[PDB]
Amino acid sequence: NQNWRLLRDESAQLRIADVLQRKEQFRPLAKRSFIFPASPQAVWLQVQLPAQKVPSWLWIFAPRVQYLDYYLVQDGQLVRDQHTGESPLPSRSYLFSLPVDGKPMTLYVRMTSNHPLMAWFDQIDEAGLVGL
Amino acid sequence: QNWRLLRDESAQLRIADVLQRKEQFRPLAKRSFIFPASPQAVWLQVQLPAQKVPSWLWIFAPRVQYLDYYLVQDGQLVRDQHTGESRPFQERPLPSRSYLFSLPVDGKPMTLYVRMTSNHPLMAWFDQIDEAGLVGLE
Amino acid sequence: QNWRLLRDESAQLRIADVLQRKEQFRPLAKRSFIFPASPQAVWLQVQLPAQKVPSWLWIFAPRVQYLDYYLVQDGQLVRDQHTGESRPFQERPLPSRSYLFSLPVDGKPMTLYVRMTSNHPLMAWFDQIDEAGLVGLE
Amino acid sequence: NQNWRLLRDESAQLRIADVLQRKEQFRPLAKRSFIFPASPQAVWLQVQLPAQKVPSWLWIFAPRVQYLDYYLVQDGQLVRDQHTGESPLPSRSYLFSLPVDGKPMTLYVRMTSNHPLMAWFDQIDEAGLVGL
Repeated sequence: NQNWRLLRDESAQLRIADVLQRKEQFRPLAKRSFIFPASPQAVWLQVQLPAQKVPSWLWIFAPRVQYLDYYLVQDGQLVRDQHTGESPLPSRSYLFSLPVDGKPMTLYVRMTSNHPLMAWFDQIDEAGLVGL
Repeated sequence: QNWRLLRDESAQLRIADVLQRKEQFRPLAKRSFIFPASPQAVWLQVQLPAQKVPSWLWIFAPRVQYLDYYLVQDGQLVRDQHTGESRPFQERPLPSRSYLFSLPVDGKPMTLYVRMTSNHPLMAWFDQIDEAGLVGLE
Repeated sequence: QNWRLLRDESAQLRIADVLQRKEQFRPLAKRSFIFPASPQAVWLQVQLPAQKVPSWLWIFAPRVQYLDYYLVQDGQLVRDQHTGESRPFQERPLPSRSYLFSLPVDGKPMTLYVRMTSNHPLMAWFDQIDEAGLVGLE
Repeated sequence: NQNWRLLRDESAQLRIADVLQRKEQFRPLAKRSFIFPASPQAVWLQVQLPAQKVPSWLWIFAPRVQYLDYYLVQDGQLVRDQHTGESPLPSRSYLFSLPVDGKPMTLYVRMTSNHPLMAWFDQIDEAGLVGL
């Protein structure tokens, strides 16, 4: 029972455009984290969310991720894109604020790394974990 | 000027109107105002030259129910936000009630301690961040 | 490590104690935690090297009633704050619910508009500020 | 009926130590602003406040002030001191956060300028003007 699905792209060639054509390949998550042996795969997280009532963030904790790409889709078009990751930066968290605009949204996160790829992620709002 | 003000007692003017009334705005003596409870709408107009460095318009508007912001360039609406106390607060790169603690630049190591307690479930997210992560990226 | 944790189920340990129990703290896998509602006290311990640039410990602790922070150096208490939701929020250089609007650095002039409305008395303070005024000075 | 008093030091030689010995020379304010012809006087504002219950700031708006000196006294000793003023800075406001520590405090502000010295000042908290 979760809005959190995952796609492993062992080839690392999928771009956001490609991944939008591939939604039935995202598989469900039993839990909001993952861990994989160090490799050149791209891992894609897809988060399907309803329209938001209150300020929220996507929180991801992903140590040693070298490239983290974040995309926000509505509705079938790309509204925000940010490109970050460890690439003199002492943080390993990422927050992305989520718009309150009466619309559903999809988030996509691409992660790549030369180390074991792991991450934990949650939706949080000002009272904490969305869902209480 | 160049921080200016216009009172709309009708509460019914919109951005389109207020760009055709550019000159009805009266210069402020100081960068604040207070008016007794009324259904009026107050409009603020700020004219700025080109900018060399990051900067923000900061507005502290306690009890303002509807706040609407618009950035204009060449007579064009470039950005707009809508917030106020009767609406969701603006997006922020971090939750506005997060706690922040300045770490000293002083050539010495440091250890930090934080005790937390609650009668609701105990939950915290935390990290060390720099200027950029505090501000967001533009 | 080096972001570490210790659970005090008694809720009764104090800073003096927790410096004599340095090694009971267990390394975190990730920089957050959640525990079901209990009267325990959770202590966080963060070991940092000397610092070259401004930086902050950021803690987002929604529903935490009592939060206590201490900065230690050479085994000495250098700073301490006490806040949490059941206490006054920490001092901030600006009110934490102020609204901030990024002004673009783009070689062009700009005008800004803000509509405000309330059913309580109408009051706003505002200005254009830079990185330093946003952060305070150390 | 106000906690806001003023001292003109036409000589500009008073230091914070001197001004603490001179409290009966601060005269009351009819309103929370002032304006003087451009001159080399120092103007000192003294704000007497009770222990605070909630987060508050001292707000001062003082365009073209060249030196603004802020001091917070408790109880007879100087706890905070900041030295600012227009001296590439596009603001003309100053906020100073006020500690909530169950103690009264006195604020002192010294202002100097080569232009007409004016200022408006208020105590504000998260609901607005302290006093509503």
